[PDB]
Amino acid sequence: GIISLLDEDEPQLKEFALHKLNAVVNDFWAEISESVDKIEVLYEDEGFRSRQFAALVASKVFYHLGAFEESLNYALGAGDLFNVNDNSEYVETIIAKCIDHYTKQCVENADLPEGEKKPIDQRLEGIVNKMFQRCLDDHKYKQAIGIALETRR
Amino acid sequence: PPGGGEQEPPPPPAPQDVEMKEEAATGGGSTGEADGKTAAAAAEHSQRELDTVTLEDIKEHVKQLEKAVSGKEPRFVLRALRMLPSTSRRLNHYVLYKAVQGFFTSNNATRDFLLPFLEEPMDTEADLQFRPRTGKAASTPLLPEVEAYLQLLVVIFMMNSKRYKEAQKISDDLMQKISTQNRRALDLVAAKCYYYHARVYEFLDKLDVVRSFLHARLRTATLRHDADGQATLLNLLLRNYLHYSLYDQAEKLVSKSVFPEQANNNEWARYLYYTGRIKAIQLEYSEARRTMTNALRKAPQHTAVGFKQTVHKLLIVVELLLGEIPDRLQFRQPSLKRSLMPYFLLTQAVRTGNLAKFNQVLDQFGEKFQADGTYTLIIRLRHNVIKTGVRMISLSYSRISLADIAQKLQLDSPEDAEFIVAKAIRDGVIEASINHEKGYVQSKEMIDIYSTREPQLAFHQRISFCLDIHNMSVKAMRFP
Amino acid sequence: DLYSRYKKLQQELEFLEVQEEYIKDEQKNLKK
Amino acid sequence: LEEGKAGSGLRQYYLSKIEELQLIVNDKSQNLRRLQAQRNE
Amino acid sequence: MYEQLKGEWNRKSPNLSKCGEELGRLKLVLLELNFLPTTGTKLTKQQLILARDILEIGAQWSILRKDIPSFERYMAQLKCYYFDYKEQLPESAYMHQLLGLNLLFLLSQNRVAEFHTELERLPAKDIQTNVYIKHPVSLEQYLMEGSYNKVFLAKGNIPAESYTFFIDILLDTIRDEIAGCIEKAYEKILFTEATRILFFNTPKKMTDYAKKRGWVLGPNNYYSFASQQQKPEDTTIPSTELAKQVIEYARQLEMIV
Amino acid sequence: MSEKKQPVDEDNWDDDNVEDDFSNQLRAELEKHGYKMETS
Repeated sequence: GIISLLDEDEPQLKEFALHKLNAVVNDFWAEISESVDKIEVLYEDEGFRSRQFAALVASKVFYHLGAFEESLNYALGAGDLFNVNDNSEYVETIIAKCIDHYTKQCVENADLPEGEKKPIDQRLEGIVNKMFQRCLDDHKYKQAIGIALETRR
Repeated sequence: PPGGGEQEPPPPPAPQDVEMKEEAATGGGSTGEADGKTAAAAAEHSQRELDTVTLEDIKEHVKQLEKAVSGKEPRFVLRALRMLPSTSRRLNHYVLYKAVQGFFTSNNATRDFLLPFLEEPMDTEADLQFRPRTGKAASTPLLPEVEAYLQLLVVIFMMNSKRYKEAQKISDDLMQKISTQNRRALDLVAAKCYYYHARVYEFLDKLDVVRSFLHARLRTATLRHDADGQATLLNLLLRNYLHYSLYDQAEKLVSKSVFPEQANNNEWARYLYYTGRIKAIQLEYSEARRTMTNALRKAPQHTAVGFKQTVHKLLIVVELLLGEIPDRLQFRQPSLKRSLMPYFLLTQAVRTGNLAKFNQVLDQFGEKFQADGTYTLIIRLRHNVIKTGVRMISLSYSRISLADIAQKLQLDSPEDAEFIVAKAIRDGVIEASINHEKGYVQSKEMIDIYSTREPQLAFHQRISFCLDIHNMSVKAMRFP
Repeated sequence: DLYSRYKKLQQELEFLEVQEEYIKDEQKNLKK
Repeated sequence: LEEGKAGSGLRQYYLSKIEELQLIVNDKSQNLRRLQAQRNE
Repeated sequence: MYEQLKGEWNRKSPNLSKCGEELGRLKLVLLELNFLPTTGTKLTKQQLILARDILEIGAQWSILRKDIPSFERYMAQLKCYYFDYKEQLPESAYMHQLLGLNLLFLLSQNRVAEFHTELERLPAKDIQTNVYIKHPVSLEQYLMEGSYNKVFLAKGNIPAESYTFFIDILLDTIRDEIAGCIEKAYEKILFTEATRILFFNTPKKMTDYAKKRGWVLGPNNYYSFASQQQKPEDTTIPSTELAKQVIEYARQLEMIV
Repeated sequence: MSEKKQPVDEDNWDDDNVEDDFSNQLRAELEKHGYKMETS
């Protein structure tokens, strides 16, 4: 019944709330399904300092529900706190999906060929070359050329 | 002493024959099956592995004790060793111990001796290819070992066996991942082992954190690699979640998926049993009656033993709440009859229109319902008993007096005589028109619409089912 | 190496994809 | 590598999932090619 | 340490100002221990027991103020306290009826699936004891009757407590059901006979029903005309869907083929 | 099978439904059928 605690006006309880979510989210992934509609309030509020992290728990609960593109949507406006974590499983899934989206968008962009271009968010394209620097740092040479084949750019 | 002394030698070599060549031909066959084909899976020795686990689980398990073949626990867990060309000499060492046990007495080392034994696959360094063969060679003594139920100091060795299995599980997640095929043979084992997790945890403490681990595994199967595993993980979830309040009801709707394909055969139908009780808590019978009936018709051939009978115990519950119930002694089993005697008297008094007859059964036989936790129906079934009585009296009498009907059904007062009928009309129970002056109740018989609507609705199920039989016959016919 | 095979394994996907149209059309004309 | 050695696990998973899906579609093509062999007979 | 907390519980509050100050006082505890998951050292849940008492009276003040979202919030908190993963806690004297407040409100919302799954925690204990829970389950028994009158005899005597605010809602939600469930279908009902169920003496509720129903108002009697009602035949209306069902049925024959 | 869940825990039947109806109702009955004659 921790969902009803989101009715409190002070955001200082909201930071503690998300701190409970991400810890018990493995078993309580289903417990956030009906609260999604209350998460919309925290994400859509600009005066809410934790919206950046609100999109993380939203993207996780959509990972449980089997939502892919819908988790990408919060992935974008989730801020720096989202792409700062390279640990464990959730980081590779989202960049595989985001680069799939990105590379089909880029095969489309090269077919314009120029003019009336689609808007390309700086976050979705910045994690591309940003995480490509991992292939330059680890010196792994087979993946380094693969990404450049994917974006077609 | 001479008689028993000469009857001790014969038994031990019987397993030392079969059990020696059993997982050597099955495990050693699946060793070459795991290198290639590997289609699907199949790995038909995985099905043979179900048969072998169930083979020892009747006779002879592992041990005991018995002071004879208890040395097989360290034997098969030793000597990988190490690479395949080096394993020939070790396969011969397994046979050298047969002459050691034939010449001198056999050595027994178990309990505290199992701690270095279970760590000897990690000491050999290493198998090194097959994690499922090491998981099977380590589990095969451990799985029937739970049958000891000594509960003292060897259950923490079962916890150490879950820890060693978790080491093999880190090796299961990190290694392969591209055409794994070890996971698909290991998902049967992750299934059985996780069920043994809950088995051991039932004798000590329910697992709150192991469900965090289980759900990590659960959600992490999708989408990367799930074959047959997650269908079992969802049933692990549902099994103790049905016994432990709450919310787990609507938890299934967000999990599905379905999850297809249904596996393994009957293993999916039992899932329909668990969710059948669940969906019964929402009082919807039409969805509950089909999921209950499918469970029984989808499960062959038994034995064993009593759980196939219990699923039928709860099968007819939803049909009893429906108001239309077949007589249940057609499914009567000599082992089942003795168990549902009180229950059978329950349904016996339920189909009757006497309300006092029904209230007596709860008083005398409620003590058995406490153990089944079946009181959830006993509050809501009364509605169905009164509806049954009024249905009978409706069709069986043209015109009935509301004051005189209360004495037969022990309705006790004139006022509720109007209430039962009011909701009867509201739910479409009876088409009769009632006049309140005295008052009286008259009823009329209307028909001829009848076979217009009802048979075509059935035909929609009949024909669709017949063409489905045609499709399922064509599917298995085109394989040659 | 990795991306090479990554682009090597949709070929037979599309080849058998047009094979479905192949078999399906041919049996229909073969019935006539 | 994290890009990478484990991100190519999903990447090459597309190879194994396409080959599994295609093994179902190829079983559906094999059992259907028996039709054409038979109808040509 | 900390406090003063329960000092305002015995005296309760004259208005909602002290109640809002009690929530502002509990906000500090919610900043320190939060709500969970502190196992301890279970002595750290002692002040959580002292918080359970003021949350119980926080739902008594949430129904006292009539606010619906506050009531369900505080009830989620209490229910989670008896649902805490540590079942060893000092027995609460309100543990009994605090489930019946949300149960009777839930029944005012007409929730069938949540009712039965509410009692799933202790099925054998709710029958043997806890009269406070035995009144809603007898109310359900009487709701399959239905009642109407039996409930009107049980609505005079309730311990209760705090069920006054809920049994008024139960009142209205029953009274409109008199009007809905009387017809269809009854031929006629005499005047004073319906006046026996509406109670009062000559209420304006039956005049408002003469509007809402409509339906008929007759002299010293009443009528379901006309007729019983709307007279469905349905003649050629079902022949459209009778042809339509056969359309897709023949389609299933062609899918074989 | 015995795998998984189960190790954890004309004919005369159609008329035997009616016989169950006779078991809990009006006995068989001879004696009462013969006792109702002299009552009135």
